[PDB]
Amino acid sequence: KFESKAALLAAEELLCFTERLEDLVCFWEEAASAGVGPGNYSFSYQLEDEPWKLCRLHQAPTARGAVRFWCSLPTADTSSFVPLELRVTAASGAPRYHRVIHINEVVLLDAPVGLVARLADEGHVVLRWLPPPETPMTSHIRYEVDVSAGGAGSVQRVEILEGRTECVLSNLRGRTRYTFAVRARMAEPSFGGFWSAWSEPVSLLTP
Amino acid sequence: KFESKAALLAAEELLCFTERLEDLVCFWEEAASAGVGPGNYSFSYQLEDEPWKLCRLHQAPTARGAVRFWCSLPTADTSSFVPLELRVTAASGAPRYHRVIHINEVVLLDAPVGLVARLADESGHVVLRWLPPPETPMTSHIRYEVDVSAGGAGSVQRVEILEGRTECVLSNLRGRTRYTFAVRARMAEPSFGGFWSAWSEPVSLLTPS
Repeated sequence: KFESKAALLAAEELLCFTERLEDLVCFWEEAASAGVGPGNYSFSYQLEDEPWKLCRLHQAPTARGAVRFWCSLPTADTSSFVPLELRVTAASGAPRYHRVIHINEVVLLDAPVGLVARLADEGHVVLRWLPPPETPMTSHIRYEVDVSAGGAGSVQRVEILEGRTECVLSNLRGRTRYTFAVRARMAEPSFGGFWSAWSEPVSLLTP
Repeated sequence: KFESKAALLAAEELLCFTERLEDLVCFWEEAASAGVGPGNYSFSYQLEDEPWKLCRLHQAPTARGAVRFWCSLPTADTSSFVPLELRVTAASGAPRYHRVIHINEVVLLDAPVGLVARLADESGHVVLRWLPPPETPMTSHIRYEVDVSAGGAGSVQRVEILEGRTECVLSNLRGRTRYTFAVRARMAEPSFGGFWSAWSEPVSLLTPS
């Protein structure tokens, strides 16, 4: 599920992100070690003048061989944008991670969905998609469309601003294979974040 | 309704507000002056790399003699929290208002809806249920306030509901008395400045002996 987001967000440190501004997921990665599991680490955090609390850690494998420990904050401590102080120490108390987080600065939406490309110009292609499901202020979401084709293929990018979930592509090379994908993120109004992953592609052949 | 919220803010400068964090209305109020209409003012604004542009002013009567001029920015210039520089000038070119704001600094939500009140216990206990204002993003960040009033000195008590939860429990209500309930919403202040919505439509209930 979020195995892809963390993989992408892996851009070692303790990394956090919110999917729909009413949640927060933090995780870190390290070499797998015999006998070491989520019971060997304490993940604590605190809201403005509220006693530190611990988060139920989780461990999961990775496509790369290191392990990932994550914590999904209870929905009650992620319903406002108050700063979150996070502190990860070994079950023995040995310090490892310490930082602060503003849920509004680490956005990472799900990829767009319902991508479809109608070839409606005996040349021009029409692309239509949907915003990441269950995501507020869709008008703030900006998109990036990928246009690739395959001899030595090529790829090109198309900016979609102000929240439009559709576009038209022209100057596409005739009789060729084209694969399209869409990814989004907040325009950075007041939302810090990163690009979502590419949507599920959709290829078409031009006449 | 735009009048509803308008009053609330007037509670005299250039006042703007956003219902859903993707819109924006600004307005000011001044004394009625013969010969003075919306054509006597210029409402300019600039954002991003956008060249300055004007907004269609409108004029309408308030409930107190003074007149209200308002601009409703296009959806296109209201799809980001980036800074916006507003500026109201008289047609003569004489400055009236100047300010820089963020759409997220002036949230004035619609009022909650569906208030249903019903008794539970027998020693004077009623529970209040309602839902957040329609088409409103980030409901989890919405706080509430319940106004509980009885009509002979009368009474009024406020219940500050938690964060996002839309339930309520009122206890210790007087005997056979008519109680009226109303809820008002405010975006918690995660990072959204603002003001309280208007009282939702009231709900009344009669208390047993």
